[PDB]
Amino acid sequence: TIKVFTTVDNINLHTQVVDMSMTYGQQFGPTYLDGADVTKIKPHNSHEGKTFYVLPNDDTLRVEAFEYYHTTDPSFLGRYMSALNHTKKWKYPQVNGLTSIKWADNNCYLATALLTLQQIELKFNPPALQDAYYRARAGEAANFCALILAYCNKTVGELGDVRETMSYLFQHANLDSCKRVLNVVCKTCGQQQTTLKGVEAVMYMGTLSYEQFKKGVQIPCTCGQATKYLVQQESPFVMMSAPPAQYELKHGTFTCASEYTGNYQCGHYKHITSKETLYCIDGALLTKSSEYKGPITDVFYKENSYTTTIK
Ligand SMILES: Cc1ccc(OC[C@@H]2CCCN2C)cc1C(=O)N[C@H](C)c1cc(-c2cnn(C)c2)nc2ccccc12
Ligand SMILES: [Cl-]
Ligand SMILES: [Cl-]
Ligand SMILES: [Cl-]
Ligand SMILES: [Cl-]
Ligand SMILES: [Cl-]
Ligand SMILES: [Zn+2]
Ligand SMILES: [Zn+2]
Ligand SMILES: [Zn+2]
Ligand SMILES: [Zn+2]
Ligand SMILES: [Zn+2]
Repeated sequence: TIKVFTTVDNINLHTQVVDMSMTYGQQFGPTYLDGADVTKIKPHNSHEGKTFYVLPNDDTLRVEAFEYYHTTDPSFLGRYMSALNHTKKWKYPQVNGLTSIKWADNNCYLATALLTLQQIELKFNPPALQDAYYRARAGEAANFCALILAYCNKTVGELGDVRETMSYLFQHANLDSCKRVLNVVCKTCGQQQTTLKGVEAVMYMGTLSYEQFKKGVQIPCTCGQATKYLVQQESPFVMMSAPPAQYELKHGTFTCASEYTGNYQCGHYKHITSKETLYCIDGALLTKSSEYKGPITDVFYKENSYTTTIK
């Protein structure tokens, strides 16, 4: 008979006494140790005092599980623990003062998202996400990467899109303050104004240039081709996306960007960031140049309060 600690958040620890003849799953339900499914294993003696994650099976654990993760999905813990088993074996080197990921298990898109998050202002709503976000900025990003996979319903090895991953993550962040007022002008229908809030205020799909979005873009009207342009923008950042195309990035005009080379889904991501010069982060590899032209699909810009001067 050894004594262990059960938890769902690694904050509120619940003390439990176990028998070494019954498997952990027989006594606690699905039980994990550092991501490893210990349901069908029996209590060994090094397990004394260690803390185990358990699937919630009473109301106290169910409430604590939501407080930390903001989900009642019973599959979340297993998908989280399954991803953590891999991500804690990845390497997280510091590259140009940023935490990256050494290439493994098709994690190129995760590294790009991880690098981008360290350069934009964002507060996550689930304490689980915010706490691991902090530890990731400090170099320990294994837990943060596993959570990203779980929250995106993706598995280790699956092929991932950075824009899609950021969008999922943005929906779990406090972007209530973010506002985007747009104006569409049609030669016949007229002129109409719509205001966006939250995730749609900080993302646009169609062009990489924030300036071009300010000047206006050609979009079809409900009558059949108008023009939409940005009127007001109140967000700490914006994300501009377009299907991969050749694009020139100039030092000091953007924060960071996603480079995508190769076939749809089968390709590989690289990360470009603007510092004193242009830097390219490819997992553990770093290169720098003063100019850059290449296939870009996301560009991130800084923002605070913008109001247009078009009459
Ligand atoms: C790497 C990757 C993983 C997954 C993925 O999809 C997953 C699907 C998609 C829908 C929901 N999910 C389950 C996509 C890509 C991808 O290769 N992503 C790269 C940037 C990519 C994006 C787009 C695109 C996005 N929106 N639109 C209008 C066009 N077109 C591309 C054309 C050629 C080459 C790359 C393109
Ligand atoms: Cl409940
Ligand atoms: Cl209940
Ligand atoms: Cl959620
Ligand atoms: Cl890769
Ligand atoms: Cl979701
Ligand atoms: Zn309840
Ligand atoms: Zn792995
Ligand atoms: Zn969710
Ligand atoms: Zn019209
Ligand atoms: Zn890849």
